[PDB]
Amino acid sequence: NETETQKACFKFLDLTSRSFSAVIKELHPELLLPVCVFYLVLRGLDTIEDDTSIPLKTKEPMLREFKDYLEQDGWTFDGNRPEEKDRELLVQFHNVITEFKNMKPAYREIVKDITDKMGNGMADYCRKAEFEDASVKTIEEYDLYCYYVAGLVGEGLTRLFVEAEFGNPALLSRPRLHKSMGLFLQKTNIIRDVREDHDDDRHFWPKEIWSKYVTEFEDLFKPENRETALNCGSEMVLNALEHAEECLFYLAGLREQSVFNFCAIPQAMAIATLELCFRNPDMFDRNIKITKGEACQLMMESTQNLHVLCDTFRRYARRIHKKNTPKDPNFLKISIVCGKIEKFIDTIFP
Repeated sequence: NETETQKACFKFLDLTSRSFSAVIKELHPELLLPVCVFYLVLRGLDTIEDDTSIPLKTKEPMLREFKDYLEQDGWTFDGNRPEEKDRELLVQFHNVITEFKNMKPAYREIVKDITDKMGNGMADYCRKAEFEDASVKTIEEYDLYCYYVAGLVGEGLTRLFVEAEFGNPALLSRPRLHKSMGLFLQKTNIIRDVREDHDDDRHFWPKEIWSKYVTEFEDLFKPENRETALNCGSEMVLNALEHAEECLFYLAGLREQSVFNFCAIPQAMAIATLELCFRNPDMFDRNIKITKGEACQLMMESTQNLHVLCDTFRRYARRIHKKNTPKDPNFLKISIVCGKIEKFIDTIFP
């Protein structure tokens, strides 16, 4: 029998996550509510962090202390600007508190730890931004931002999977795997969203990459520089593709079907989106997405076994490989990373 607290949590998942609501709801019942809680806690954290109407003096303690708020029955927060999209999740956060405290203790420790590590990373960032530039300047900084977001989400999910025995324990002693899983998704989003992020004064592309192609970041969007813009996105795609093999190692450690589906679907969507963005000038003019018929095929190819998913990965590695052109200054490196992926899949599954 579903409680009203449970119904509220599932409702807010649907209102706050177009994509993940569907996969999360298919999860095995051992992790359905825990991952749902995990999602809403991080979503609540993000609703606070994104709201520029909350002054730093109020916001920074909320982010650092949020892990402790999960223990406070009936916790609520009405300080978001009235137009913040997800504000009502925090207004009604007491449903999340209830379901958090209903979780097995092992799950509560995982969620609270990640809330703690992420809240504090977010706080350190919001602080820097208020006083310094906080512009991503190096590839190292790029990877760190992604770790404090997607990497910690992957850490938490992995710890939940292993605790419930839905994933091989070795997934915890090789943390680059869940990091690559997370960074593959976030970097693909960062690549594809570059224009709309730029039109909201958000910039995540590291200068160590784009300054080799343009003088100022905004130059990427002028039609005069479309060719050098494509070369820039090409190196960004190259950088994301370097995670792809490790994403496959990770998927090979998953031992329960609904967990496999939950992890495989976004990864397949990511490589397909990277192949669409590669050498595609539209990426700089608008927000592009793979076609409906492609997305449908991918859902079927991601909800079976590792062999089928790897074949899908090999298919998109080959397409990128074929688009790759010698005029691109990243030509050799793109084809080498695609070859590594294809040859690795051929070795696992001739």
